[PDB]
Amino acid sequence: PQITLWKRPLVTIKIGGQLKEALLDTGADDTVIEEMSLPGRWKPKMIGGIGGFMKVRQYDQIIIEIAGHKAIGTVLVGPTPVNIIGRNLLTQIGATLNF
Amino acid sequence: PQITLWKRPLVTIKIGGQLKEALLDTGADDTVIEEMSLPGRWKPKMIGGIGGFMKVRQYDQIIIEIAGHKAIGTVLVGPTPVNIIGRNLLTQIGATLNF
Ligand SMILES: CC(C)(C)NC(=O)[C@@H]1C[C@@H]2CCCC[C@@H]2CN1C[C@@H](O)[C@H](Cc1ccccc1)NC(=O)[C@H](CC(N)=O)NC(=O)c1ccc2ccccc2n1
Ligand SMILES: [Cl-]
Ligand SMILES: [Cl-]
Ligand SMILES: [Cl-]
Repeated sequence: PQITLWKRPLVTIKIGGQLKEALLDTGADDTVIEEMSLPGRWKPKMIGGIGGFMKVRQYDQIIIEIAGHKAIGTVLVGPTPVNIIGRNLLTQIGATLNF
Repeated sequence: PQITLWKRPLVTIKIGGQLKEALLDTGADDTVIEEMSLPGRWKPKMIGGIGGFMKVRQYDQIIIEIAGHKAIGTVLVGPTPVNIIGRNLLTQIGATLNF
């Protein structure tokens, strides 16, 4: 699709069998999803943005569908206010910015 | 132009007579620039992101050139470590996300 930006670019994702809403975010390096159960071991990560830092759980090699497009990659889990699809997965779905 | 997302989508902007680097940020509602003076009136605002909230100054009707494309809108000024061009100005330059 071609997504304009008059509204937030929210899409459906599927992760852990579950549908969620998430924001397609070119400003985010990483993908951050609200607290949920994911399989396997996790590693620590500290992320930062506009109001400071957040500790998250880093899970690697997670299967995730984004607006119908399949990705397999790193998902950070933590108390984020919005599920964010960052560039690590935007690149897997072939997304670009155009003007 | 078409901008891929392997790296942060940074572009040159001109604001307040100054050249700066800024991030094209589809996940940001607002445009937020590091501390600088701008003409005219302003009012305080609190904006949210990962980590909580940041206090900023809100300046309206500010012209900005973004990668060569003129736009006008609200610009927030505060202690951001990265200048961000959010949707309020991305729309004005005709930016879309494509996949
Ligand atoms: C997600 C993470 C990997 C931590 N990356 C970032 O957060 C980087 C950090 C960079 C350095 C600091 C300055 C911002 C830039 C860009 N951000 C990405 C950037 O796209 C970021 C992602 C985001 C969206 C929604 C909620 C939280 C976080 N957006 C923002 O910080 C913008 C700022 C604004 N008010 O316009 N936030 C929002 O547009 C926004 C929208 C809805 C919300 C609901 C509840 C609480 C907060 C909400 N914030
Ligand atoms: Cl990844
Ligand atoms: Cl505006
Ligand atoms: Cl349009």
